[PDB]
Amino acid sequence: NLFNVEDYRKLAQKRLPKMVYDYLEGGAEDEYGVKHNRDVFQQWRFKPKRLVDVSRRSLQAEVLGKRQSMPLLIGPTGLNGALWPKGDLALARAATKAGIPFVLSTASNMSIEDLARQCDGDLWFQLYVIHREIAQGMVLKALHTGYTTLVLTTDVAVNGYRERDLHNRFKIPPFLTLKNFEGIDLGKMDEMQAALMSRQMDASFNWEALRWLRDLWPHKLLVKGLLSAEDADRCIAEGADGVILSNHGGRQLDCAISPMEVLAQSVAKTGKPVLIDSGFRRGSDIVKALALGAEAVLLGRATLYGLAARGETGVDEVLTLLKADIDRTLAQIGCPDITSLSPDYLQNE
Amino acid sequence: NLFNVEDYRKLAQKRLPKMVYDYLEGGAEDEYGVKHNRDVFQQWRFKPKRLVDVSRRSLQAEVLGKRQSMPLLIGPTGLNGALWPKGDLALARAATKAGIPFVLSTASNMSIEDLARQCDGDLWFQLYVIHREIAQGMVLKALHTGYTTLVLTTDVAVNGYRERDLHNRFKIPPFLTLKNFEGIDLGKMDEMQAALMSRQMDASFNWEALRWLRDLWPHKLLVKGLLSAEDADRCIAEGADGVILSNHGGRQLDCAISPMEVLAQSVAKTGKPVLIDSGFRRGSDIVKALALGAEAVLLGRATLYGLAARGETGVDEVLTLLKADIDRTLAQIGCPDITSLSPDYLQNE
Amino acid sequence: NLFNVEDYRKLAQKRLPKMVYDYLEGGAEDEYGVKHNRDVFQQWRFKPKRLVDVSRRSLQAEVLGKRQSMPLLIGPTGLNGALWPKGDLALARAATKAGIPFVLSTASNMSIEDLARQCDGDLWFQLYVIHREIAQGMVLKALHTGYTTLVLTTDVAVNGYRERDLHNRFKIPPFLTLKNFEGIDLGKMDEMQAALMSRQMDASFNWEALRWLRDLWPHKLLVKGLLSAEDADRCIAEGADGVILSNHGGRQLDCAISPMEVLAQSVAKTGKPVLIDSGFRRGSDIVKALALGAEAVLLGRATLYGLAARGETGVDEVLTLLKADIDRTLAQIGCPDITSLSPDYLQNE
Amino acid sequence: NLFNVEDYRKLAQKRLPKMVYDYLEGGAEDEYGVKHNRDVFQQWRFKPKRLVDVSRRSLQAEVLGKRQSMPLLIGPTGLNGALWPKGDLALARAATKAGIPFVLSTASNMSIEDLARQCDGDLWFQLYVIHREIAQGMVLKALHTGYTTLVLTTDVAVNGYRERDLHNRFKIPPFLTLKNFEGIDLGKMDEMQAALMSRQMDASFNWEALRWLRDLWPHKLLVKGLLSAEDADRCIAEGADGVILSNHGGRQLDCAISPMEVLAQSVAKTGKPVLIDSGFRRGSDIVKALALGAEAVLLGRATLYGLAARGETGVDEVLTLLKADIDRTLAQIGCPDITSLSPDYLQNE
Ligand SMILES: Cc1cc2nc3c(=O)[nH]c(=O)nc-3n(C[C@H](O)[C@H](O)[C@H](O)COP(=O)(O)O)c2cc1C
Ligand SMILES: Cc1cc2nc3c(=O)[nH]c(=O)nc-3n(C[C@H](O)[C@H](O)[C@H](O)COP(=O)(O)O)c2cc1C
Ligand SMILES: Cc1cc2nc3c(=O)[nH]c(=O)nc-3n(C[C@H](O)[C@H](O)[C@H](O)COP(=O)(O)O)c2cc1C
Ligand SMILES: Cc1cc2nc3c(=O)[nH]c(=O)nc-3n(C[C@H](O)[C@H](O)[C@H](O)COP(=O)(O)O)c2cc1C
Repeated sequence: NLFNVEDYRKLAQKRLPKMVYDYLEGGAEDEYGVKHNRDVFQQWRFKPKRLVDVSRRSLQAEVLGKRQSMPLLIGPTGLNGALWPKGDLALARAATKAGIPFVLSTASNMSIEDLARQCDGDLWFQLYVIHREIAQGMVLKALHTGYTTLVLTTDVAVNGYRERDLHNRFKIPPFLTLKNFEGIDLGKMDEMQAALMSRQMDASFNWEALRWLRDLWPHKLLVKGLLSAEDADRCIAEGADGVILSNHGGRQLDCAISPMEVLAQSVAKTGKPVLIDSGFRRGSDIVKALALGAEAVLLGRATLYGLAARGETGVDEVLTLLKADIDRTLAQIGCPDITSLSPDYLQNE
Repeated sequence: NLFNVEDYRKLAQKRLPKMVYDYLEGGAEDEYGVKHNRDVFQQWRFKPKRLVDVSRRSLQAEVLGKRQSMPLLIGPTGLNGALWPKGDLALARAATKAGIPFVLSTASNMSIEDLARQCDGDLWFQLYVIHREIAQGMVLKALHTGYTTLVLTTDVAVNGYRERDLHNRFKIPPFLTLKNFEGIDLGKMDEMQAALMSRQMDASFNWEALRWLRDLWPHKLLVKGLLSAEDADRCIAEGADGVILSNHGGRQLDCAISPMEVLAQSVAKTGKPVLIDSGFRRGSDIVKALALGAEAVLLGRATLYGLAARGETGVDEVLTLLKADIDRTLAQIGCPDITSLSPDYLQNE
Repeated sequence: NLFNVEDYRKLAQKRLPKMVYDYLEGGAEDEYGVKHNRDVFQQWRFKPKRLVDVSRRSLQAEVLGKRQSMPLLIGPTGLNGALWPKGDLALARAATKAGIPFVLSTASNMSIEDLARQCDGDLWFQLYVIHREIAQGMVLKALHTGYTTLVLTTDVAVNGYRERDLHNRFKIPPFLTLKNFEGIDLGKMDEMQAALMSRQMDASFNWEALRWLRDLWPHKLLVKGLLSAEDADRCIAEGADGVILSNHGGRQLDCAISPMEVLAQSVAKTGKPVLIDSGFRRGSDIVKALALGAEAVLLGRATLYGLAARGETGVDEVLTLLKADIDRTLAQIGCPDITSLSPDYLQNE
Repeated sequence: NLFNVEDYRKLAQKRLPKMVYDYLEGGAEDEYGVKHNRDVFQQWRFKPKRLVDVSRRSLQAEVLGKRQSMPLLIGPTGLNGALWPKGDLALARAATKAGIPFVLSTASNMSIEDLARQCDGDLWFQLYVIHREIAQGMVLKALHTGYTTLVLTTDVAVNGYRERDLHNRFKIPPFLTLKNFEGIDLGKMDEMQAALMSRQMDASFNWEALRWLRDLWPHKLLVKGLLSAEDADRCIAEGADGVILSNHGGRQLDCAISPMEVLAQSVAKTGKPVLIDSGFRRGSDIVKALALGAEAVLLGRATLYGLAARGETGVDEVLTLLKADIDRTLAQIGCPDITSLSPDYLQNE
C-alpha cells in the first residue's frame, strides 16, 4: 500500500531505527511549526474551471529560465547516507531520471566532485558557511565540476533546538562522515581555522558577505531560508537571481511563519523567481504554491521517506506519484498547462 | 433506531461488505473534502420568525418550472446495483412515490429504456461523455423514451484518486454491467471507438462541445459539477437552462470548495435555476441551501444509505424522514411556505 | 464535591434513571445547539477595572421595575415532578427563599392555584396555547390567584426532534399528569376541543393572537422564545412589556442561533427589558449577559440539576453557589453594583 | 530529560504530593483561563530577518532604568516553602546568580528582613493590603532593609474560586507560617485589627489608597494585576513608575483576558515601563512579549517547577535553559541585541 507520500513515511518509520526516524521527522521544540507547515495549506481551496479541454496536459516548466520536466526539485538535506546507503547518489539519480534538479548539501556524505562524476543530471550545490576560506574552496570545487546553480542557506546561524534528538542523545551515526570537509590542511599558522570544526556556522555572514559570495559565483545564485518579501527583495537587490522561501521544514524556529504566508507578496515585490519548500506532501500543496506564483517547490522529507523506505527505487516511486498527483490536479481544476496556474484557481478560506 | 440519515448509514455499513461500503462512503485522498462538505453548513444558523401562523405548511415547489412535492431529487449515482438488487429501479420508484425526480446515471445497471418502461415518474438522464457518437446515441435514446431533462456532469475529466479503493483493490463487482453501453457495434472501420472502452472519459469536452450537446437536446438542459458563479453564468450563456453546483460529494478533488461557498453568488449572477448537491444529510442543510437561493438539492449518499440498508423501502423511509425534517424546520423558523425562504432566516457564523 | 452546577449535573445523572436523565439533558438532533449555547460565552472575556472599592457589593436589581435579590429567575420547565416529588413546589420555594421569581409551566405537575396556595413568593405563569378557550381559562386562573406576570412561550409551534427520547421510546412517566388541564368539560357540542388533547400546540398563534392575549392579561406580559431584535421590537410594539430571548435550551431547533448573538441588538432596538436564557451554567455566563444589557437571566437545567439531585435543598444549594459566583465575579471585575454592569467590562474574542 | 520548562513541570508533578501539585498548577473554575494564557501566544509568529550578523548577541537590558542580565524576573509567589525547604531563599539566590531581580511575596515563608540578610541580589517586595497599618509596617520594613522596588498586587480583592483546592480540601501545610505577619501586637484598644487575620484582603483599596501608598514609598513603585491600558495609564497618572499587566496566572478570574491582549496598547498609551506575566513557558513567548514592547516578563510557575523538582539547583537550571532559549531565539530571528526587538519581527496570525 504505497499510494502517497504518507504511505512512504509509514514504511520509512518501520525500517529506520527510532533515533534516525526521530532525527528525520523531528522539528524544533513543540513541533507547532511542522504542524503549522501542514495546516497552512488548508487556507486555500480549489475553484476549478469546468468545460476546459484537458486532454493534453503539460507539467513542463522553466526554473531560473531552464526547462525541466516539472516544477519540482529534490532539495538539500544533509546526512542522506544515514537514511540509505549512498543516499545522495540515489536521490540525485532518481531526480535525474525524473528530469528535475537535485541539490547537494554541504553536509552530504558523498563529495561534490564524486557525485558530479557519477551523475549527469542538473546538479545544484547548497552552501553552509562555517569558515569563509573553506566555503570558497567548496564553491570553486562545485564551479569546476559543473554544478549549475549555487544555493546559500541562511537559516542555521545557530542550531535548532530539536528535543527529540536531545532525548535520544542523537549521535551522528559512525559511518557517516562530512565528505566535503575531508582532507583539509593543518598548518601551524599558514591555519587554525581548524578551530572552525564545531557544530556551529558563521553567525556573522551578512549582506556584505553575500556580495562577496555573489562576486565569487558566476552562475545562478539563490538565497534559501527567507521568510519575508523584504528580505527576498534585498537578496535580489544584492545580486541574487532568485530566492527560496523556507523555514527549514520546521526544524529551526518552532514559531516561524510558514513561507506560504509571504509567497504572493514576495512574488509581487521581487519580480524574480521565488522558489519555496517546507510542508509540501500532497500534489495539491504544490499546485496551491505554484498558483500563488512560486517558480518551483523543493521537496525535503517527502523524497527522504522514499529513500529511507526503498532507496533509489523508493525515490523514483515518490516522484512518479507526485508527478501523477500534480497532473491529475491540473486536469481536475481545468488548467492543462502548469505554467498557466494563477490565484484564480484558488479560494481563500 | 432509524430516525435520521446517519442511522441509515450505520445500518448500511453493517449490511454492505467493507469494500463496497468504502467505495460508497469514500472520498478523494485525505477526505478533507467530504469533511468540509459537512462542516460548511455550520457557517449558518437560524434566526426564526416567531408568531407566524405555520398551521398550514407547503413544501411544494417548481423546479425548472415544473411543480413537484418538495425541492429534492435523487441524484445520479452509478453502479446502484452493487448496493441493492435492481438498485436503480428501487431508487426511481421511491422518488416517484415521493413525488420527486430521479436521475439515471450513464453508468447505471438498468438501461435507459428499461427504467422508463418500468417507472412512470419524472425521469432525468445524467450524461458522461466518453465517446461523442456513443453519447449521441444515449441522448437520443433518453429523448425517445420520455426522459424530461438532460444533465451533463463535467467533473470527471479524469478519475478521482480515492485511496480506500486503491487499498482494497476495489474491483467493480462481477454481476454489475454497464447496461447503457451494451450491444454496441464492432465494425473494422465503419469503428474502433471500441478503443474508448477504458475507465477514462473525454477530457476534451469543452464549451464548444456543450453547444453541440445543446443543439442535440430539445428539453431542459443542466450542467453538473460547477464550482464558480463564472462557470455557472457561462453555462447559461451557452444555452443551459440551469446548473448543479457540485464537487461530486468530495470524491473527485479533495481540496475543492464546497458548492455552498458560491451558491448565493451563482444565484445572483445567473438569474437562472441553481440546483446543488454535496454534503447534504440533515433537513437543516437543505433549508439553508434553499434559503440561499438554491432551486433544489440533489441527494447522493443519503438515499443510497436507505437503498443499501433496506432497498426500496429504505429509500422511501429516508425520503419521508427528510420530508418531515424539512417540514418541521419550516415550522420552527416560521416560513410556512418553502418558496418563501430567503437569506433573512439565516445568520452567518 | 458539590461546588458548581456541573457537579450537580453529575450527581443528577447518577440519581435519575437514564431515560429521565436523557429527557432532561437532551437537545434537538445532533445537539450542536446545546454545545453552541455553551461555546458562545467564550466569545467574551473580562477586562476588570482595578483599584475599585468593592468592599460593599450589591446584586439587588429591578426586573420589570420590581426589586429582587439578584437578576436571576427559575424559568418554566414542564414535568418537574418527573425529576423530584412535588418538583414544582421545591423549585418555587427555593426561588422564594432566594428572593427571586419562579415561573410555573403550563405543563406543570402542580396546578396554578395549588402552588399559589402553598407558596408566597413572586409567581409567574408560562403559557402554551393549545386551545384558545382553554388558554383563556388558565390565564384567568393565574390572574385570580395572584400570579404577577404572564409569559407566552412561542417556540414550540411544533415539537422538537429530540433523538435521545426517540431512541429511548421516552414515555412520560405514569404518575405525572398535566394538572392544569385537569377536569375540563365534555359537552357534545356546547365542545370537541377535546380533539385538542394531542401533543401539538396551536401552530397558528400569531401577532393578532398576541393582541388578544394582551387585552386579556392586565399585568406585565413577556414573550419568550425570540431570536431576533426585529421580533423583540415587534413584540413591544404589540404591547408586550418585555421579552425573553431564547432557543429553549437547544431543545427545539438544533441550528438556532444562541440568544446571546442578538442580545445587545435587542436591548438597543427595543428600549425595553430584555431577559434571556439558554446555556447559562457559570456566574460568568450570567455576568456577561447582564453586561450586554440583559435585564435578567432565567435558569433552566442548572436549577433542575439541583432538584433532580437533592430536591428543594439541592435547588437552594445551586442558587447560593450561583449567587456567590456572581458576587465573586463582580468583585473580581471591579463592578460592586450589579446594576452598573456595561459592555465596558468585556472584550470580544 | 530536563530540556525545557515542561520537563521540569513533569518532574515536579512526580515529587510533589498531589494536593500541593494541584494547588500550584491549578487555576480558577474551568481553567479555560490558564489554557487561554498559553494559547494566546500562538496568535503571533516570527518573521526573522536573514543575513544579519548575530555572532555577538546581548540579552542585557534596563528594567525601570536599571541594567540586568536579561529582561526576566522571578515574580512574587506565596508559600514557596511548601514547594521546597526555604523556597524563598532558593529562588532569590538562583535569581541573583542569574543577574535578575527576585520579588518576595507578602505571604512568603521567609521574612522580609531575613531574606535581605541572606541574599545580596536585587530584592523587590510585593505587597498585599489586608490592614492598612500592617501594610505600612511591612513597607517600611522593606524600605529599611534595602528592597529596591515596591509592587502592589491588586487582583485579589477576593479569593479566586479554585476548584482543585476545594475538592482536595487543601489546607495550607502545617509547617508553613506567614512570617511577615509574625509577632504583631495584641492591645485591647490601643487594636483589634487582629480581626483582620482572615483569608480576605482589603477589598476597599482604591485609587485614593494608591496615592497614600505612593507617598509612603520613595523608590520605584509598580502596580500589578492590571488588564487594560486605561487602568495602566491611570496608575501612571497617580504616580506609579510602571505596571505589571497580569491575570495572576489564571488563578483569579477564569474568563479574564490574557495580559498579552492589551500589551501593545498599554505600551503606546502609558509611555512608561510595562512589565507582564501569566502564561510564559517558552523563550518564544517571552520574545513575543518583549517585541510587543514589554519591559520585562515575570516568571511564575516556570521557576516554581524548577524549585519543586530540584530546589535551588532546579531554579538555576530553569533560568539557564530560558536564557539560552531566549538567546537562541534572538539569533534565529536576526535581532542580536534584545533591546532592538520590535513588532517588526512578528506576524499576527
Ligand atoms: C533530515 C533533514 C536534513 C536537512 N539538511 C539540510 C542541509 O544540509 N542544508 C539545507 O539547506 N537544508 C537542509 N534541510 C532543510 C531542507 O532543505 C528543506 O528546507 C526542508 O526539509 C523542507 O521541508 P519539508 O521537510 O517539510 O519538505 C534538511 C531537512 C531535513 C528534514
Ligand atoms: C457511489 C457514488 C456513485 C456516483 N455516481 C455518479 C454518476 O454516475 N454520475 C454523476 O454525475 N454523479 C455521480 N455521483 C455524484 C452524485 O451525483 C452527487 O454529486 C454526490 O454524491 C453528492 O454528494 P453527497 O454524496 O454528499 O450527497 C456519485 C456519488 C457516489 C457517492
Ligand atoms: C426538561 C425541560 C423542560 C422544559 N419545559 C418548558 C415548558 O414547559 N415551557 C417553556 O416555556 N420552556 C420550557 N423549557 C425551556 C426553558 O424555559 C428554558 O428556555 C431552557 O431550559 C433554558 O436553557 P438551559 O436549559 O441551558 O438553561 C424546558 C427545558 C428543559 C430542559
Ligand atoms: C502557587 C502560586 C502562588 C502565587 N502567589 C502570589 C503572591 O503571593 N503575590 C502575587 O502578587 N502573585 C502571586 N502569584 C501570581 C504570580 O505573581 C504570577 O502573576 C503568575 O503566576 C504568573 O503566571 P504563570 O504562573 O503562568 O507564570 C502566585 C502564583 C502561583 C502559581
